Amino acid sequence: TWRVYSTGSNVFQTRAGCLIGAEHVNNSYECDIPIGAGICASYQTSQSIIAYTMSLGAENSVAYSNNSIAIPTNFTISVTTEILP
Amino acid sequence: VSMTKTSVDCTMYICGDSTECSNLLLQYGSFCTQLNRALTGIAVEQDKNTQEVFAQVKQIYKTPPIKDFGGFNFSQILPDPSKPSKRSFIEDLLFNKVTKFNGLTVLPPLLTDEMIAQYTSALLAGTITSGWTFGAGAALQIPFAMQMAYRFNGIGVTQNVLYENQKLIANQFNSAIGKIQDSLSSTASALGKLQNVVNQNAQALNTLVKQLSSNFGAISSVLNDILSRLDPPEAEVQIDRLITGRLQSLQTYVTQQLIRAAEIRASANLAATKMSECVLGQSKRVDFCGKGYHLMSFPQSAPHGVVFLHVTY
Amino acid sequence: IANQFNSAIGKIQDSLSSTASALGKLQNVVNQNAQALNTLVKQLSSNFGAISSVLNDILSRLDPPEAEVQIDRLITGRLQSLQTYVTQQLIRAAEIRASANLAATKMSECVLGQSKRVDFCGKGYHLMSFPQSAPHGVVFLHVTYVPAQEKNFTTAPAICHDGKAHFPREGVFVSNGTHWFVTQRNFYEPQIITTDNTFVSGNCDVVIGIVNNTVYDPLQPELDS
Repeated sequence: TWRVYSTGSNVFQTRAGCLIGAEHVNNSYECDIPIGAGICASYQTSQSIIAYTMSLGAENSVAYSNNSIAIPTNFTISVTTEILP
Repeated sequence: VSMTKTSVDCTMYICGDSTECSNLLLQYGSFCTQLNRALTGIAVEQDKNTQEVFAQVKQIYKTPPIKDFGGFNFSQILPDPSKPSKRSFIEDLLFNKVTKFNGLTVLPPLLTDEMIAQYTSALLAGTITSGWTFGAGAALQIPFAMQMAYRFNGIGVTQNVLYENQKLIANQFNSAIGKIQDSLSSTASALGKLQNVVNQNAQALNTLVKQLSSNFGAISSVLNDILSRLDPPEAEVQIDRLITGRLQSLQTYVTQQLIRAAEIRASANLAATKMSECVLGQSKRVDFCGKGYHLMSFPQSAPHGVVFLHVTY
Repeated sequence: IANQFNSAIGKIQDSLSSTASALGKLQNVVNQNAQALNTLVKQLSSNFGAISSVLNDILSRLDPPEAEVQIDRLITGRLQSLQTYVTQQLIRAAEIRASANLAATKMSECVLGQSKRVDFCGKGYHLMSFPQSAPHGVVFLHVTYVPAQEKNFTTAPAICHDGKAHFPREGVFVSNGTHWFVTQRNFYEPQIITTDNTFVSGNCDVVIGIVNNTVYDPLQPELDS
């Protein structure tokens, strides 16, 4: 019976359906709330829910030649944690 | 690796938009709640299986513009930027070999086909350029003619065999990839493991629809037929035979889906283990990354699965 | 190394005391068993097509010709609630069986020894792992070796000095622009090229990319003295 969110000017058409009450941007961030088909949702700043395309990480190209090598000079020691029932 | 997702309405499958049927469904307890809770945990778990296998690294690498790999031709596994679908040539052949309104629906997956192929192109650029160092720390550049000198030493072969026979191993490597393009395109029975997932899940959906024509000892199989011919003193007896008949059909579909969801979960953990022991490094286990002495592996994309490519000695 | 190891366990003590989101796998085990037992005791209030939901309500009001009809709708409705609870607990026991065998495999490989498998006992080159206790679970602390700082160099696959090709025994060749050295692949230690670090095999007219350099002989100052 609720039709308070059908005012308009926020409608964006996705592949899983349509998302109303949220704005669409053109940037790409790491999302936490999944929607479907790559579209995500978050809370970014006077703050509103935005929707964007899920990114896959920062770009990092590497050099490659016939006479190029990379040897490390220093190291760190790190301790992680794993929990299994 | 994964399985397609589904969602079954509890009230729409039993009661055909009728209020007289839904008044008797509330006396059976929380049977409509447990069916939606079990199908929710399956659809979440199918999205987790594609993250432990493909999303192993969080740094998207890229192919260098100069293709100087020392006589090795990787022109069949690298993606094509001119095509609208960013896939390789072997990934295009693997896609063409695999093939309602009663409350049932199919939810789309989160990770689409273009984001899976970018994971494969990032892991292919790390194995060729960096090698076995992009999985333990940062990426270190090693030439491809010097990468196999360490891979030969891991199986007990000195580096004099590789360097003095560079024109023979590079000719056998390019001739081996070209044999896969003739073996897959001719015989279509090699992808029978992926077609057994979409066929056994389609038989369970057609069984729920064809079971709506049963009577279960009632007069007819239409809910509008019994409410139009009999009186509500007597109409509730025939609805009781149709609710209990359709409730055992929904408990059968969820229980058979929960057993099949454990074997795909058991197969996704095996694919996540081979994506780090055979691809991200050189393994010494016999009959794990192929028959013989394993050297390197290359991953490929597939619908509802993964396809490996081992290189042995 | 001992200063980085003692400062690494201190970063686990503040992460485990600030938030409780790290134990999310153990929280879903207790919450699923508490939700299955709560739903089973809530189905005793249903009717399942009978006249009442209390067995004393039907027995103290109706006649034994009729009392066998309404009780039959209650035994049938309550037996299906137990068959669903037992079957769901039998599938959940298969998930905890796969996690118990994985915890026993990492106890014998990562804890009691050292594994050479990539991304099994931690991210990186595994060195040590200490087990800890947990309610209905186990917690591992993987000590790993990760390189941090890098530096580019110019390499070569082999060298030849007087017609005979020289291959490196353990490591690769590097060059800072003037001289050539032999270093390892995980740490940078420049050493001079000698006969104890090389391996002679054939001539240098076959290997592609070979450069010209000199190999030091350790028998030069001792035989002249």
